[PDB]
Amino acid sequence: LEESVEETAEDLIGLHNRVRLRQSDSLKREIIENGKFDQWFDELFGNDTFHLYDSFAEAETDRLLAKLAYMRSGLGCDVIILDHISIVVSASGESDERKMIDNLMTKLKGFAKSTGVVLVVICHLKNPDKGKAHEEGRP
Amino acid sequence: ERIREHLSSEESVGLLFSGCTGINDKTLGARGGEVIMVTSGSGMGKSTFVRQQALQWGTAMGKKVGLAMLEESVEETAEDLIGLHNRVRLRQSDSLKREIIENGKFDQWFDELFGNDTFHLYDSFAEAETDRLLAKLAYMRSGLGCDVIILDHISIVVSASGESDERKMIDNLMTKLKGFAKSTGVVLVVICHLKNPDKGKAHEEGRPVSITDLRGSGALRQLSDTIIALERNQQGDMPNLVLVRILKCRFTGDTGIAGYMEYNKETGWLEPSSYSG
Amino acid sequence: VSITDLRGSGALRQLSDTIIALERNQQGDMPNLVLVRILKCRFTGDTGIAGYMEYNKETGW
Amino acid sequence: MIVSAIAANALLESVTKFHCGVIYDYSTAEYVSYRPSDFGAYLDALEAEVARGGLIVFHNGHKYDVPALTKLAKLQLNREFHLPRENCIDTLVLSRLIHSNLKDTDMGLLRSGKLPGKRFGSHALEAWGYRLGEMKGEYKDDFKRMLEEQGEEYVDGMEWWNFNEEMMDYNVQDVVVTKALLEKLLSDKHYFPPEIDFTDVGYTTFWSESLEAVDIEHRAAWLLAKQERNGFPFDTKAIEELYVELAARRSELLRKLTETFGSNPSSRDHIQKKLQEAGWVPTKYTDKGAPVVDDEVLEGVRVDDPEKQAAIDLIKEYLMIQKRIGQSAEGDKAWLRYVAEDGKIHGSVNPNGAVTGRATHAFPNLAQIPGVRSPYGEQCRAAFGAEHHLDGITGKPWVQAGIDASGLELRCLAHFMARFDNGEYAHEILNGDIHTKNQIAAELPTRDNAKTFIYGFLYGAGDEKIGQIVGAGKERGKELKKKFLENTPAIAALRESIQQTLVESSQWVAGEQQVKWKRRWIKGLDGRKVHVRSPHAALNTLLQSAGALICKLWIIKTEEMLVEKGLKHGWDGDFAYMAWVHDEIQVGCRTEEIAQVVIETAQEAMRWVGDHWNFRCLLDTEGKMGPNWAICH
Repeated sequence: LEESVEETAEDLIGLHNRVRLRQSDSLKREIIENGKFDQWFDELFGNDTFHLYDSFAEAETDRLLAKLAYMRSGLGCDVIILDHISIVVSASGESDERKMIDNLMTKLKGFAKSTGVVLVVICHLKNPDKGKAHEEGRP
Repeated sequence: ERIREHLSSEESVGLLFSGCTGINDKTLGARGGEVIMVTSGSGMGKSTFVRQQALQWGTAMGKKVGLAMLEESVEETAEDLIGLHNRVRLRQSDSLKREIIENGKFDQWFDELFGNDTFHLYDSFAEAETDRLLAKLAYMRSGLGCDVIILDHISIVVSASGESDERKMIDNLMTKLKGFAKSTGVVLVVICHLKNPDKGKAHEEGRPVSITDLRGSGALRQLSDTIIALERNQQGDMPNLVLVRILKCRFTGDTGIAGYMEYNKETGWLEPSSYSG
Repeated sequence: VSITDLRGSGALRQLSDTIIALERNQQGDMPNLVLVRILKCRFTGDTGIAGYMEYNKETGW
Repeated sequence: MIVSAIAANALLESVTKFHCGVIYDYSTAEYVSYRPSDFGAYLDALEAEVARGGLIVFHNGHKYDVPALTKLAKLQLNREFHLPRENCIDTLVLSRLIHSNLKDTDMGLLRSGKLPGKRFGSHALEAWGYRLGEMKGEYKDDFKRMLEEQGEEYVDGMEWWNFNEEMMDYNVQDVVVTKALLEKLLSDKHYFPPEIDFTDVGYTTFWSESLEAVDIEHRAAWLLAKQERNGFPFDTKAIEELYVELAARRSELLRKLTETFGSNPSSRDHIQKKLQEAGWVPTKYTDKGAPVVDDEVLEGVRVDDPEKQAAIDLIKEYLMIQKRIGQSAEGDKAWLRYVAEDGKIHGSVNPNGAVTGRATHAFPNLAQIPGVRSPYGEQCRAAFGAEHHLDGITGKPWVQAGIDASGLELRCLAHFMARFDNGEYAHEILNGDIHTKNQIAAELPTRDNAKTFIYGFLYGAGDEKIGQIVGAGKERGKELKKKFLENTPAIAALRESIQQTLVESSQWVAGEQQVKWKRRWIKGLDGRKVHVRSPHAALNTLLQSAGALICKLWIIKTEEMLVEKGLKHGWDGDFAYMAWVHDEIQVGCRTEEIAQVVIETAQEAMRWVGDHWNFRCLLDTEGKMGPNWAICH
């Protein structure tokens, strides 16, 4: 929910070939002027194993759970990856999103188990402002 | 299908941050889809810095820049841009305004700048409701075909008034603003403002601005990919000296201090300086 | 005080181009110290802290 | 981190015995002296600093101290002593990096009388001692005069023959100057931040928390020292096989050039006295009165006397014959005098004595060998190749791989002007025929005229010289340059940002441009201070700095990847660096298969550098395989 599917694949493409395709404008330029995309691409995504979400334009809760279910069921995916779960965008008017995440977490947990998919989700951390914080150590 | 299409034609809208190298060294600029967050102490060069890039991008490398100045009329922004292009403080001179008009030098500079038909702006001021800007902000990108959209000052929300704390309005707006950027592929540079700390010397006299001191639980620290911050002690020996600090870069991940710059009181530009504290 | 804390029902915070604000800790050890804060300037839009100053209590200003 | 300097019997070429050495440790804050019977413990003390993860400070260490202690430990103690590059610092290298200029600053030190005129601008240890005020005397002079007050005479280079307590005392003296110079270099808050004692830290923190230029220069100096020790194989017979074909031609021409002119075709005070009698009126003179007699005017000298006119080309050949002889067979250079007993020439190289970039080569200058397009250069270039030694053991013909940077100069311009045209000009390089675009942009008749224009215009040629390209004067020059700026706006705006980066305002006052300098140094690609320059031109400084710093990192990454691929560096291995020239390198390779790997690796290495500094233009290389240098370029 925070990068274009071409960029996420770009990372996957570079990561697969043990390279930093993103940080390098030269390597991007390299593989283009010879059609080397097709070489690495068919090598990687050619197994039709990778499926992603494209929109950016506000993913509502049951306009995300619906789509996450579409993979699991329609595409037959075994693992679902949800990056950044502080992007709620739903039922704005209920003060404090501390409740929104709870409502969301239960439904996300529900879908995952009732279908048997593997659900890996990334959340962030409260900034402690109580000592040396995260970026400088701190367990 | 989209990746081949994207990667072959991709950024291609990766632009070029001018005024000071080092920002480019740590961020490589902005992408078609990213959202640049520019901030500093109140009235320390937030408006001035972004205004140079919009000018720079829309002149030398013929890009179509869209402007949304909600705190100043479209006439004032043009006045600055015209003066900035010709390296002059066109505002800061009642003589210079009188000068270029009577000798017919205004039309000269005007055609030189806006002639390429690149710079486009929004007129409203009337609070500008959230979906009364985003709709039109999309109209530029789409109808007029702009590559970069500039939104100055993002505390003028004013939308669906009746809900406690505008802490959600800034978040709700940021999400819709961030979304719009990638689904169209436009570089979106936005300016925000900081809370007043009152826990020591505040911003305008020094004080490094971290990621927590802005809004703490900010959504703008999450949606926005790259965050540019300016710091300057206008009460020190070097008020014109401004420090550029990268607070975030989803693209590279290389954060820290980029470089320094100097406010030329003659040209109103941010010329690169020589400094190492 | 915040820009919202300004008086009235809300015309002076809107109908005012330039808004100059002075701050002075007239109790404690600072008092005579006066801080100048620009709260608004539609003519320029450049706000913030200008500088400091005060003409000693001997002769006014 | 420990600081040291050593004393041997002679140079690295024929060093035999280790005399003394002093190690100052900052953690103990006390010096330690070592004697001939303590060489073993000296090597252990250095290894101990390596075991802890620290650093060892030498002056001229990358070039002398470190490789000599490897050689001395092999013949005296018969032990494998090898200092890793990462745990080594060379104050000499940092001095040339931080104090690349000195020209200015040394003037006042000269006016002060605190610096010997023989030690002006020298980066030698003793030369810096007078700069910092730590020169109580020199071992060479306290020896010469003390040999007088004893008896025996002096031999040019005998003070290092035998160990004496005065050398041990002046060995400490060289360390405290090394220490003070080291601290003088660490006190420059543009290469080293204002953090803490950069001696207290380990090598891992040292290289990365320091400015990047510090790391490159020590990797470059370490790499180039290996190339000198590798040397460039030399075919003595072949160059000797050139001298008669030149000397006989010299002698035969001299005879003919004395029948045409009775009672030396080599001096300017000669032909001026002679040629101004055959009816030649000098057009262009010099700033001392004497007329110009270079290759240019001689081609156009017209005299009515048919014999005199035809004799001009005989003088032209004579001077050129003298030039080849004067480069290949003269005194105190000539290559033939520098041939070591291993059949190789070990040409020295100064990492970067040229503020901007590109090292300097001498004894002999391996970078001025006549090209294959110049007369007799085909034979000269053929005399330099890895084929002169067919493997140090297996008898296998060593093949040479020559890789150059494809149009690096113009690509450096595209990157710095990519700040104003959004990769436009950079794409014109990739699209090809950039000289065709510049020709269309500047409106030139031929493509060759565009090639000599783009370099001349970029490098500060006057409007006459630009006009003289198509056969004109300053008239066509101004309009040729003004047209090019209008059709290529990015270049003109580029020369604006530069002119407004080092100037505030300029003004002429009775002969001197009084620039109100904003900065007397342009930042390079690694962050170093790059000279000061002075007038309006500067773009040339920027471009040559970029390319050479590109090549410096390029040749380092190439060797690093070749080592990382398993290829051992050396004549007993798979490859050996022989010469680094501007943007091209000549690498010896044991087999054709290895030579192909070198070419591919050099191309692959060019990408890390291009990626590291985020170059907006594509950097590429081209390799050529063959026996010698006349083939690889």
